[PDB]
Amino acid sequence: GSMAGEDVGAPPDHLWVHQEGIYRDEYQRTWVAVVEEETSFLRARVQQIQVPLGDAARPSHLLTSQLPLMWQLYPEERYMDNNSRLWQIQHHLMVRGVQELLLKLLPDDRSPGIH
Repeated sequence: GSMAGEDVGAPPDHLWVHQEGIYRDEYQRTWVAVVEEETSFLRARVQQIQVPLGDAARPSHLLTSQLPLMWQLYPEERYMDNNSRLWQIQHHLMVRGVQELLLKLLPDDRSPGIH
């Protein structure tokens, strides 16, 4: 509902990682995921921007696996992931056709180095 004025019909009901830090929509458009952290969270900022498809086998996304192989839209405006953790929406919106989506992984065992 954060898509005020510049509505988007509906958010990407899945995001499928396909390229290096890059998800794809159901609408077949590419979504660059970056990350920041908060005082008990990690927050992926996913941003829809056109890059050439070409499946990059996901060494990054295995090795990291903070951000998932797949996200799946969920009630209360959240996203489940394929790893069975859950990312709360902090916004879904769009600006001049660039969709952006803040996804906030609910409190995890954030061990040092890796989690």
